[PDB]
Amino acid sequence: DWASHMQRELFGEVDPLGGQAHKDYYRDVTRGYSPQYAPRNFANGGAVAYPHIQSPYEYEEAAHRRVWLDHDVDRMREEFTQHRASLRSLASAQEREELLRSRAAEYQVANTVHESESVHPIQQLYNSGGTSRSALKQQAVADRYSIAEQHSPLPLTTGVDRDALDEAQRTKDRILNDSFTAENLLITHGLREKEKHDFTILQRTVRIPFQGYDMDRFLAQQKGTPYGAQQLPPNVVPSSMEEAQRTLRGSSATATPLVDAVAQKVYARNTVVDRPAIGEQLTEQIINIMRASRTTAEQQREEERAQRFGLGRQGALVQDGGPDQRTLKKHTNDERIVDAMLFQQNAYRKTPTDEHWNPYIRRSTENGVGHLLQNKFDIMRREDRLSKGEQDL
Amino acid sequence: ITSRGQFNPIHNFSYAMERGVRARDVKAFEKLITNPGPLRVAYTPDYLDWLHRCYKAKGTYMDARAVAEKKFNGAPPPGMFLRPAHSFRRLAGELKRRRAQSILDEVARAQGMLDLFERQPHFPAIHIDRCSRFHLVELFKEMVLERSLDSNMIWEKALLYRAILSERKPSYPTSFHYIFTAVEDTVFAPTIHPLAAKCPTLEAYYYYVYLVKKYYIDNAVEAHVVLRCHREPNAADLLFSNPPPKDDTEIMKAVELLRNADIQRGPPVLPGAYPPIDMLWRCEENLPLLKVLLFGEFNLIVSENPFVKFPSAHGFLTRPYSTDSSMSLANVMAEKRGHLLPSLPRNTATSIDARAQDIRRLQQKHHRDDIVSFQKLLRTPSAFSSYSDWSYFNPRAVRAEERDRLTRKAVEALKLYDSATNDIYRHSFEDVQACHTQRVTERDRTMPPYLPTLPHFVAIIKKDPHISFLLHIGLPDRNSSEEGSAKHKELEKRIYYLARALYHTALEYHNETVRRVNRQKVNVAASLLDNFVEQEWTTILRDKDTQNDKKQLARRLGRYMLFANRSLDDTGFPTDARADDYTRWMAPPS
Amino acid sequence: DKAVWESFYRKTGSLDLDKLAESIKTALWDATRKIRSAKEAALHRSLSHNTRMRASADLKHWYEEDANTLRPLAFEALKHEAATPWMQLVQHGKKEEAAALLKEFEQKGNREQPPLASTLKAEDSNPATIPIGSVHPLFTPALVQIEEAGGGSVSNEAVCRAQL
Amino acid sequence: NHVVGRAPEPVVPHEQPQEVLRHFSAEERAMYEQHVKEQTSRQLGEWERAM
Amino acid sequence: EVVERDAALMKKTLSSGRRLRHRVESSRTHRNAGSLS
Amino acid sequence: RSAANLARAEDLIHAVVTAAAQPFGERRRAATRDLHMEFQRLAVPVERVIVANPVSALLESGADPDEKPVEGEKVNMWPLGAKRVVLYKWSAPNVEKLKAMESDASLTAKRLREIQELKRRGFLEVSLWRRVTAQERKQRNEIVEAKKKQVEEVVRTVPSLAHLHQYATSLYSRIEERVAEWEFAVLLDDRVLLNKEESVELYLPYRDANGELLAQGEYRALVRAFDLEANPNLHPAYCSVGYSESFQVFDALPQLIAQFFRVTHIPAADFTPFCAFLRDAGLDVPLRCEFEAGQAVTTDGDVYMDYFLQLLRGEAFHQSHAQAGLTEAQRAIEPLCRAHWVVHHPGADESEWATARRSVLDHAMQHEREWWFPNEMLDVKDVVTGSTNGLTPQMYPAAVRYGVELCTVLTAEGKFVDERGSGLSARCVVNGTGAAESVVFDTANCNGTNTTSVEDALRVAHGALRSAQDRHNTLAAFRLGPLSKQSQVLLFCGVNAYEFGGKYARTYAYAFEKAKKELEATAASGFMAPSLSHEDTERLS
Amino acid sequence: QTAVNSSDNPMLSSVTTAAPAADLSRTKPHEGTGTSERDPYIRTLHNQR
Amino acid sequence: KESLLPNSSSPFAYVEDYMGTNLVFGSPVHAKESAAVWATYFERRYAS
Repeated sequence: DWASHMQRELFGEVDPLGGQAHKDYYRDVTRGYSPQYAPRNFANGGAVAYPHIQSPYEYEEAAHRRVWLDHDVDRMREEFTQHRASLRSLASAQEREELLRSRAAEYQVANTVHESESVHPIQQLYNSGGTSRSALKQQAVADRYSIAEQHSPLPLTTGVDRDALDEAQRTKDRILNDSFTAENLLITHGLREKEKHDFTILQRTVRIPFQGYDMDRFLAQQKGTPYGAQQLPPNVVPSSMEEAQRTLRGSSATATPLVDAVAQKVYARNTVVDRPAIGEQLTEQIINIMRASRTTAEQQREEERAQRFGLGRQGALVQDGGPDQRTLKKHTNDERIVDAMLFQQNAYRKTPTDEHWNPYIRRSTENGVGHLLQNKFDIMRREDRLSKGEQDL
Repeated sequence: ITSRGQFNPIHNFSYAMERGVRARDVKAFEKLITNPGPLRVAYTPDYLDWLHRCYKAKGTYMDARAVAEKKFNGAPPPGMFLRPAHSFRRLAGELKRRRAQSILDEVARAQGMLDLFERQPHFPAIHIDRCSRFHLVELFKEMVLERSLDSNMIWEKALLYRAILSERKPSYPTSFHYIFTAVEDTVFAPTIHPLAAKCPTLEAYYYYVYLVKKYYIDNAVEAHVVLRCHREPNAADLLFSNPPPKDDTEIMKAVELLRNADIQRGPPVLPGAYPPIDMLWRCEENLPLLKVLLFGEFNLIVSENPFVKFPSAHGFLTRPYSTDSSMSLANVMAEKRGHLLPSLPRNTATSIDARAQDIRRLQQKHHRDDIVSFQKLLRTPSAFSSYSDWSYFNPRAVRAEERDRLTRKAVEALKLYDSATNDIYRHSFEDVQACHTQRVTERDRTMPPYLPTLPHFVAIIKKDPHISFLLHIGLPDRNSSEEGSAKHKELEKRIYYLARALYHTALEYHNETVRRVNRQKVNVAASLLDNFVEQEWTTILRDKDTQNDKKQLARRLGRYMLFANRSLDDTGFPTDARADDYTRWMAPPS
Repeated sequence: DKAVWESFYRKTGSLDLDKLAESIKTALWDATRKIRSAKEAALHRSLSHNTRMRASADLKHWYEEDANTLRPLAFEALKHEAATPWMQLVQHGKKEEAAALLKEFEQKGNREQPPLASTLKAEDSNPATIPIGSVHPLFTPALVQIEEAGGGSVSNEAVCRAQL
Repeated sequence: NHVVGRAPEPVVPHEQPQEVLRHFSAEERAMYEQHVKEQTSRQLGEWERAM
Repeated sequence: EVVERDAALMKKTLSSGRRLRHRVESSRTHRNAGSLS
Repeated sequence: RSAANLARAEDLIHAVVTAAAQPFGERRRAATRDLHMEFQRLAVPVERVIVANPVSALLESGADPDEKPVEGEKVNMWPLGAKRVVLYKWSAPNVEKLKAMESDASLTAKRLREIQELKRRGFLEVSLWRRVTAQERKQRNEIVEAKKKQVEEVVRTVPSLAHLHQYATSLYSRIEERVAEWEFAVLLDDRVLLNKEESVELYLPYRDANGELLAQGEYRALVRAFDLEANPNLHPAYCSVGYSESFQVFDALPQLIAQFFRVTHIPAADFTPFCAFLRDAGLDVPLRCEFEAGQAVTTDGDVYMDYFLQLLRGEAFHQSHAQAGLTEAQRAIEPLCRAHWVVHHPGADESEWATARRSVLDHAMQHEREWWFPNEMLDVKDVVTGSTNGLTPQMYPAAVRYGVELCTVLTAEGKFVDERGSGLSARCVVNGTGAAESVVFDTANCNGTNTTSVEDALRVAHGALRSAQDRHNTLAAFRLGPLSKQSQVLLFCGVNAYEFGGKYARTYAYAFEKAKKELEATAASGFMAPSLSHEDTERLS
Repeated sequence: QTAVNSSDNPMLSSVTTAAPAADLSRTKPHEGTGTSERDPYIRTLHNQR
Repeated sequence: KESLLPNSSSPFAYVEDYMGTNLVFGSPVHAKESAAVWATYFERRYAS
């Protein structure tokens, strides 16, 4: 019954909420600024129930899937014209409802509502307090793109461009290289060792845990499995709507690619700005900002890096006692220490296996197992036994 | 590219200014804005201010660019130099810039047109004084006709508009006066007949007058609400208004006075059927009425939220609030659990009902404040934006999809324009001389031949012998039978999901928080696919010897290695590292 | 062996055409599988017997080329198979026998065998023979300049010039 | 007394908290549901058949 | 120098002032259109 | 100098190959004319083909709605931007069924749906064919012969091209789909659904699209008729055909411009009565065109005549119904599909492409979508700077690998039918590995007797396989083509970026030879490589 | 399950709050990053049969 | 359409220097412009 109402709205070329702000419907970028249902769930509490995008690549991908499904949304539109003219031709309400019924059947509009299936009482509580079947079928709003998604091929191509992919590889390489540097430094100042020893110190106080007289039963009860042993989640005080919405929309806002971010900001600012411009000078403006943006942020990163590892030099270049003069502070990162450390690892080292003339350094599994795999056969074997949950030989 | 509360150009200024035409005075500009062809677009003072300033600035730009190109007979980025003209690369870059800028302009303008016919507040009045039957019929069949699901609804819209007009006459601006020519010109059907099939009855119109008077209808908007809610069983209920509606006595009285004082010039039941819709547009006799209808849509639209006047209808017109409730939880849960599981122990049943009441309280308590703070947060691009988010209700509001397709085309044009920058301008020579000091070395300085890419993984997960077999031979053929197509679809769907998961893990691999969550998407995907593979494998082997056939050729492939337990790193290849370390890297979030 | 297998598919019966399509499709799968297997086996021998690659310790070496990546590529078959003996000859980088065949071309102006078994004989299996241009396909345009004009062997002159 | 003829409660491999699930896309969440539903259905059906 | 120039350019994005907007009169039945006079 | 030589090479090769292609086109068109002549003898004719003037929907104040009396007598001449109504008579059984089912038709959803399906069953294709003077034909023959002479001289000068000719011919005789005065102008409608009324409004555009302006002179409309029951898969030679009598075409704009103004500008009073004047002569001016023309204005408020004319002469506000049935996407990928389909139909006229355009692009957008769609990793935005701007020497091997894998995964289909007279046919779907995803025999075509040995069916499946793998090779060629060529430029002229270019080239070669030598040692050493520390060698030297 | 965080006890005055564990890291077979029980600061369980 | 850029399929026809110069197989305009750009360059070089 509700499905025919939804289809009824997908047929009209007008927005079903009429562009009006509804606290319960997030108009999502990822979805193409479309009115998705996003209620606040108080069973969880304080939380808007809806996907939070954690990476830019998800954004790019969703946009790309829209561009991909363009063709289908279009065939759908020329189909919809036919449909609503065929609706104009119908003089009665019951026959119209029959048409919407059979057609909402056909476009699988009903399949767009995703209901939680969990037979577990607690999961049932989470979903069904705020968000239920009776509720979800009632509040559901279908955009054309979610309908087209069901009948269509699956794109094997993410919207990530050649150059965006270059940017990816370099971002990853940079970050990882910096984290390994950081860790090797934590090992050099010996804070790792101090951490271990301090753990040893803390052990002095603790008791041995009470594991129960019947240990199966105890373990199980602790996990909440047995009958009547189920505990409800601690009740969470709901957080202000402004905070929840800042969480949700702050998520998507962080993920927005450069081009779109700059562009949106530029037009929406161009309405209220002092000396507006249309045509090319607008475009130009954008580009320069974009072209500055990169350089700006890029520059910044380096400075930050030099603060983290203490890169650069301490005094003026020409000091009386030489350029080399430097001071090391107890547990502080300094360029001298980074390059010294790196030197220590590999000095004249030609290859990673240089020392593997020594059988005892050879089979050390510390760095990984990769150098002790020689023939295909052993690698298949290793694969096999890792899949069977056994130990690797 | 468009946002809430943004102006777009609907005028083409560039075509005239390239020919050498320009303006100086305000009056010249006002002479520039006005449309000869029939239609008349009114404006706000604000939009005119902005458009004039933009115009002036375009003057300064085309001027300083034409002057710049006359002196050399745009300005390079800070570290770049201009390639010579008549160089292949420069001509390429300039062609790209030309095309892209063209497309950008076409998009800004088309989005402006969308704004215009969406009846956004900075385009207050679209006047029709100059049109003839061709223009009125085209306008109707593009704007009104094509959008409407209900044909009968159109006549109602027209009549309600006519009653609103005829009743609200004093408060209208002078610019509207012409339309009354049509109002009194309206042709009506003889009271029960050649016009029986052509025109509606007067009685219906007076019913609509009754609606206007009892409900105080000031708008196309409130007219939309009222026209959607009036034919339904809950009518007095739905349309009940914040100022309470008048009693039918006085209303039917002023309707008798109006009707009768209108006879001398020459609880009412909802009216009967109307003539088939086509009549309205294709008959001369109804041309005035038609006119009214158009003047009905493109004007008479004002901001105000109709649900301040009709708070009871907010649930019917647009979705109701989720926080507003229109048995006990334990019983719903017992029903979804079925009879195959033990009934809930009643400790837990009690506690769950307790939670249901507590959450009920939280909902009732936060209902109003959430609304308030949400609008207050929307008043404040920024995290909160849209094509249409506005506080006010617009019945003509445009589909998100039409705007988004424009925006997408626009960003395409934008990357295209930014692409040309490195064709037109070039780095310093000796800088690329020093750039060729360090060669690109196959092994190190080059990026590895395996990047994260979707088809990379889709080829990895299809490379498995069991999956390859299941794909090609194992499943019943995809074209032959229905089970074939079903199976095939699902297997490719699951392979796809798993691939996507692997991919999204591979991009974000460097940061912990994200990788754990992605890795859980993986675990789910793999579990799905593995269950499918195992199931269909069992099907193959059980189904009902002869050399090299299906079942033998299956058994030759050995034991199936699950993708669940598979340890796959950043690059989609089995890991170098020891099992414990990998286990630790991919360990779930907390 | 029609003698045996004919009556399996019936025929007087009417043809199965389900069974037939299945066994065809399956058989082809067996063949393809054999091919990919062969390519990978080649790679495996290569990696197992190479010390300098064993020097850098990488599991990745084993997975960075597989039946997908290695050559021959199936979707490239056409341009290699449909070629004229001349064409094939120059594709694989033997300029000598190509030039010869073209002078002999101007002056005078179900089969079982792979079309490429004509051009490629057991003597072009020897890695000693293979021309520098052809060796690393990815870079073939750029490595073709180091080569001699008419020879397959590296021209010292061109290289000494470039360096000079 | 209560529990005698009943099924064991379904254990879904890789069941997620709401804290992880908040980062799942609409499509991915649809998939997650697919998984859960199929696991639970399978297990309860297995109980029926066995009993 | 190049980085200095781009920084000086991203100082020009924040330097934006607002042109005074012009509010019109709100009526129940329509939208009032004033023009440049 | 080498670069220029390379470019010159490609141009020449393009010429020679095309030259080799045309005769296949000739034999194909001949065979099609033949088979069409066979089918059209026995089948249902389209007897009346009549062009007439459109009839106003608007009624006068006294008239009644029901009649629809006037179809118009006939039309001697058709303006360029004007709509005409074409009337046909097709007595085909489904059309009868439709007239009866509709004239019986107060309404149910059911019969509405039935009527929609019955409409979807048959459809008509309407095109515009132009006659030709002797002069034009002689000038065309002259140009064709000039091209042939150029090709013959370049073929004679550089021998390897004379070889490539034979290569081309033998390739086409493999790839090609085997088949067993007036000249086409514009395609007015790809798909016309069935009516009871047997009439369609068609708008003739100003531009037939290769992008060209349209000629004047004698045209007659050609109507093709396809019922999907007798002809599934839409074979071009099976269809019913009829011709309208000659009428003439020209562009009516300058005559009416000259008539109204007795022309750079228009004053703004006259604009709306001018457009009215145009619609009165039969021309089609939409409301949007009027408006936006009007929105570009002189200081006097004047509409530029060339701007309005430009808007009237272009695809924005109105299109031929053939081009209104295709998506932005289809129109955006159409040149590629053209090129490909042209390879598999070697030397086809724009006539054929007009007929098969719809089916080709639709099948493409459904089943092939991955191949044809713009791929940000694989694609080339710009041919000139492609090697420079979009493709980095760093991202090159990753790019190539990407191409490989994407073609490895994707799928191609191919079809085959028995030439030996039994209607046995096969369809095959194939991977990037040359592997078979699906094989299916279709017994619907053939006679009920079905006497066929397993041998014949094996040959059938063979041919089907062959075609399929081929379709995949061509598809692959097009998907991986552009980036491969710009790769070639990058690597060839950019050598001085890489390690094997310039001063280090000599190193590379050195290494290379060492490797060969080294390999031989490993062949002699039993495939246990000698010491990396070289402790094995006998001499210090 | 113990936090290495700084404690206010007199005898625990030597304890310094630890940095979080190194994320993608390859340990020595006798150790761990000390995150969990599954991954101790000192590995007691032998890896042999 | 009408632009100044050679008509060819092969990308190899559009090949030039990084400074945007062609001293071979360039049009007369391209030729002069290029030779003059280069002249400018070496002028400033040997001057300094």
